[PDB]
Amino acid sequence: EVKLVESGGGLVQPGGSLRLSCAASGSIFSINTMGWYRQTPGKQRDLVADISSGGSTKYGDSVKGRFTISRDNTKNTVYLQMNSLKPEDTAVYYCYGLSYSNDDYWGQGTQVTVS
Amino acid sequence: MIQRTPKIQVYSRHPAENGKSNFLNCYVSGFHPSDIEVDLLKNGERIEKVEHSDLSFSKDWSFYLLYYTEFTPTEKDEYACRVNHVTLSQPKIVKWDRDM
Amino acid sequence: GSHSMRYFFTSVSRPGRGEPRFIAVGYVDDTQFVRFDSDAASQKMEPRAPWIEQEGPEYWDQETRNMKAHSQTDRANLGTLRGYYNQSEDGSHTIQIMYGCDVGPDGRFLRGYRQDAYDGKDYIALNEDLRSWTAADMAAQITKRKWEAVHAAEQRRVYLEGRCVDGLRRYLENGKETLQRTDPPKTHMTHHPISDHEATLRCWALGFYPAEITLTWQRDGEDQTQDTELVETRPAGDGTFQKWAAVVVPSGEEQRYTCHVQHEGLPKPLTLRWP
Amino acid sequence: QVQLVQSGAEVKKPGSSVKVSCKASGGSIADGYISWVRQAPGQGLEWMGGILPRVQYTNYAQKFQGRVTITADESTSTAYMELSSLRSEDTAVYYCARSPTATAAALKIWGQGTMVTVSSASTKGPSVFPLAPSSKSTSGGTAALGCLVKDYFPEPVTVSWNSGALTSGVHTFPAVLQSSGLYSLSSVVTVPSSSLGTQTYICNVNHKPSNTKVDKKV
Amino acid sequence: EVDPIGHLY
Amino acid sequence: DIQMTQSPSTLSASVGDRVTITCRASRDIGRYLAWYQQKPGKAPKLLIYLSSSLESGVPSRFSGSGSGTEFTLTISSLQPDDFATYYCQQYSIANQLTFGGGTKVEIKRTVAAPSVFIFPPSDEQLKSGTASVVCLLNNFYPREAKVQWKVDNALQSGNSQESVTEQDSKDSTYSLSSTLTLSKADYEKHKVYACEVTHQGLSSPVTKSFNRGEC
Repeated sequence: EVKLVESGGGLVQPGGSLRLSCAASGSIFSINTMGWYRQTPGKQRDLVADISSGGSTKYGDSVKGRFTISRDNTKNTVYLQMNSLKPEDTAVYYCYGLSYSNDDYWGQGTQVTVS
Repeated sequence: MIQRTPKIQVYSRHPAENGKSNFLNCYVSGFHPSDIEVDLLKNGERIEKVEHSDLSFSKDWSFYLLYYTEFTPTEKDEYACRVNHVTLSQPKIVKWDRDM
Repeated sequence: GSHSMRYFFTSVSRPGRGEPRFIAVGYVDDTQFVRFDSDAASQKMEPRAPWIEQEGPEYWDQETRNMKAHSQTDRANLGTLRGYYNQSEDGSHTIQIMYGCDVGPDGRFLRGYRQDAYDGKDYIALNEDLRSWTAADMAAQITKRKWEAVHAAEQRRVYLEGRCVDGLRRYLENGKETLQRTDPPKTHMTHHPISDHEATLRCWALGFYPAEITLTWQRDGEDQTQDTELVETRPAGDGTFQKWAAVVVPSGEEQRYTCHVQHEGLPKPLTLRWP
Repeated sequence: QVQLVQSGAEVKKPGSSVKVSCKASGGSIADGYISWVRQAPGQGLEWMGGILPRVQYTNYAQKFQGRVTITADESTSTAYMELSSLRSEDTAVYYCARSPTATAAALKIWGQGTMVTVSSASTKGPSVFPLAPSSKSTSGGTAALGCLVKDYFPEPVTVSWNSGALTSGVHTFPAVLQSSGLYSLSSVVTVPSSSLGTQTYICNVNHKPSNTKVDKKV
Repeated sequence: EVDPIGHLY
Repeated sequence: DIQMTQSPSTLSASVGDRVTITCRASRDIGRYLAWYQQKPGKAPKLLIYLSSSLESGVPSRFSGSGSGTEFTLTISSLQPDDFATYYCQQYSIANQLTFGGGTKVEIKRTVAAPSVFIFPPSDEQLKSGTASVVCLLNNFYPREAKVQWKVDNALQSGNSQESVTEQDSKDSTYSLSSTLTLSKADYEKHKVYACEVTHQGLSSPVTKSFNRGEC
């Protein structure tokens, strides 16, 4: 039903910047919280940054201050600004969204490679 | 190194009545190692005021935790618990079923 | 009835320069009364029950100092075991210790125990006689030889038969109005249809203390555990507990099934049948 | 069996610092808990503090908080104790003790002790004066004579009579600390009165720190 | 109360 | 901190006696008490751990008892090797050790009156600029002896120091020396110097005195 479309990945040198974007289909009242999880080698995806419809944001401990997440409330698109990137940030970033009935939808994932 | 998947129970302290104060509980047990991330969800968002018990473990060295918050149950409101752990490919969401 | 005092210790190392996360809890039966957390701002042992706050600053200072000593001992042992196993310094590892004592109705010592773990596996435990050790692997055998040389069993036996029992008796006397209470479960039965020909009967037990309960299903008086689902007892959050058991029954045969609830707060075991 | 061997005696001026070593032989300094205990001359034992060398985690008594630094080195198996801002009250024998536990407990293995003399005086040789026998020192056919060893620093002085020939009846008293920062003691020996005119008594006083040997005849 | 004796491995 | 009180500070006993030393804590330390034996010039030797358990090699005459606040060290049959000073230590808190005051066990014997000798200062020390008068209390028991200096029948206070030997290994007696330090001018000011010795073994105080400059 709800499909999430991700864009903005690629390759970037340390200290650079990348902007990810995740857009959701359907009506505006279908998704409440949209965010990003990134892969860790040990079959686990950890939180990067999530934002609710009202703007209540949360960040992971490893990306505090460096990453900023903003939401275009007219639609169901969120953006993640990544600044001061490090080699340890190289991972696959998964977009996700929570419906008002707490159903989680995940995107395919985009690669962010920091050399 | 032994890794055990969590067991998640979402339940209320008392049987739910629409319009009276209660507590929403998420009981996560039987997991190893200790590092776990547990969230209580209301209508897709994350409840900010959530308290948890002190880390303890059973006879088989498996940890358990109780994450709880105060809420007034109403119809049309949906509650769930999201638990992330080293043994899960993605976080697991268990919804609050009334008679459970 | 018999009573138990137990302590649970956990030390998890961190890959970074941060010191390992040490958290300790203390239980009298199924009631918590103390906690220690290294990430807490106070850095002191904290009361968790109303009846433990009658203790004095001397008590709290002694407990805090002993907690810090235990934390540093676990910090040393994590490094020792990591060196034994040649594990990378970037990993996180856990040490868990549980010990305590049991007393009877008259307040005399019944049994005591102490068990250690590393990464969730048994490492070393104290035998029932409190005079020997059981080793689970070769590092445990090294520790066992050292401890048999240096009287660890005698020290643990002295603690368990002495201070543990004395503390348990004092805590029971100070908090009888809560620790010596048996709350019978409030039991009801729920019917959840699955299909036209099948259904699930679920027997509940709500708001009981202590946590030891037995929910069993019988079909026409014969105990059957083939289609029985039993969840682990869960805390209600206010010192009481909850539990339920389920049986998948054919439609129209609900009257053939009965639920038996045995709890120490019940004068006689109950028997619930679906109306 | 683990043995703890300490450094030699130190003479320190007030306001200085002394570091006392404690080497573990037959084992590692990290296999246990090293405690440091001091004992003033003629006084009881006093616990200073300790260290868990495996984690370098230390504890100190409230009296010594801010003055004592206890450190351990596992590479050399030595535990050190540094006490700063020394005063005369710090004159004591300092012991390192080991417990076969992670926490301080019944101390089973001890070191031989290090004597720290916190005095402002300088090394000075003794002055040996005679204590001549007389009628006032004769009682029941026995006469008492001796030598007064005065104004020396530091401890100790060894006093022997006739190069070890006369050992019966010799009383060498403990040295007392005068108000001038120096020491004094007396060595008295009782001899028969009939032997005064035919036997020669010479007291042999030796002071190693000043390399002074004095043989005075009474 | 809490055991005041700790042991090493 | 938990303060440990020992009683008595000094104990006199004969060979073959039963000796009891009591250690009392300011608060409940449980069974976490250790007993030690120390001899002059030697490090303490651990005798009993956990208030009742004998260390390896400790003779069976030593025994400890008590839990809580009162403790006891008992030597059933005192041997010559058991004359030393005994300390109790508490380790009820993991990073806090407190010792007792200590109890010195000395050899008991019959009362012996001291032999009082007095020595005038030598000519050499008079040349050096100081005068020291030495009074000797030789071969007495018990230890409690009072020495007072009278200069021309005037009592002196603050100009003397006393040194006592440890008990002898043959007769178990004590010896004492009181040295009177005076400036040469003060020494030549007066004429009669006296040493009055008060002891249990003397029927009346004994005063040995000398006149200055008379041979």
